[PDB]
Amino acid sequence: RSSDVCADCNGPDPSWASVNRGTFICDECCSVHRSLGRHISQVRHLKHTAWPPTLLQMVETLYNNGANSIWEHSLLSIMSGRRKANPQDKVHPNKAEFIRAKYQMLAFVHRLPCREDDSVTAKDLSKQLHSSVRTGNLETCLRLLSLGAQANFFHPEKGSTPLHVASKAGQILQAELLAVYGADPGTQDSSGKTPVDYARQGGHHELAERLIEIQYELTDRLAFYLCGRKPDHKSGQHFLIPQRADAALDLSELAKAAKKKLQSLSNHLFEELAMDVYDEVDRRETDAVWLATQNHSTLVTVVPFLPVNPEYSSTRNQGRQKLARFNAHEFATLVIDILSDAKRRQQ
Amino acid sequence: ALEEDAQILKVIEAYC
Ligand SMILES: [Zn+2]
Repeated sequence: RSSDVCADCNGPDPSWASVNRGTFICDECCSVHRSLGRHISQVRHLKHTAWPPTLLQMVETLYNNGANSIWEHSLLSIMSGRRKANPQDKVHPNKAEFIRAKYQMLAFVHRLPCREDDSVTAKDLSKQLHSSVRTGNLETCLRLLSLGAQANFFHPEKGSTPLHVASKAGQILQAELLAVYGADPGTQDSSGKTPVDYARQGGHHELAERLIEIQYELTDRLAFYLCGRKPDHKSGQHFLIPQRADAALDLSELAKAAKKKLQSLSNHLFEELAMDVYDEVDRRETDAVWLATQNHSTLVTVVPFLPVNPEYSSTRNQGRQKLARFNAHEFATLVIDILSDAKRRQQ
Repeated sequence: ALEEDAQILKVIEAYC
């Protein structure tokens, strides 16, 4: 029912999804989404590539069961200065101002997400999630999370994360939603076991296979960006180091120096760098899907580098945007060295 | 954060 229309303008027949928001949107509204940055909206075209079946099932289930009502709660007190956009509204400023108010400013939500320093409310909301996830209500879970529930939260008394619970219950859409808000399939409970483990123990094998795909999402995406293939996780090899183009020539001295510098980063900083490279990959990839889906009109009429994430420093953001300066060969070199060392660091 | 971010930024500059 809800799938027929854009969540942001009511425009018919939408082509993109905002995965973290569980909404389908049209092209125009997407073009504004892409400018907000992944920390606000994570965009993916619905028909251009195959999705993991259960990731798309999750987004479409969420949107058909009141996801948009969390984000538009205030509207549902109706005033003349706060009006939802209509399909024929100009992208600038009509649709844009609305979308930024919907998702960036969180203008229409029932209650804003608690401040990060709010330990007691964060804990309460998080214990609700860690219970709620056992059942199959995705709307409650998105609601809790929007309020500031933490998906990788560790229950001090029960000894487990929401992802453990969903996994032992076979709640795969829940697992999927939680992983979007960065739940970790590799986190051990107090008894030393991963959500992957609870899945297999429960006889939920596709979910187990899916959790492992989620574990390796970052490196899988980097490998695909250069090969058009991903590791075969059922085979047991979990990485895929693409070959460099200059493979017939000896490695140059600055290339060796660059990689030395990269290996020098602590695991924590390295994983931060890889998220950055992940984001740029996702940008360069979406750029091409954009040009492949858009009509000649819309294009010949966003941003040429990663959007600013306000929760990052000006330095972090500068490095992230510096990634757009990389030419194909430079970028491929960074991606290959990040892949071969993600592997090094895990053995 | 800044001491962490500055390490990342210098790795990135090494690849460009
Ligand atoms: Zn729209």
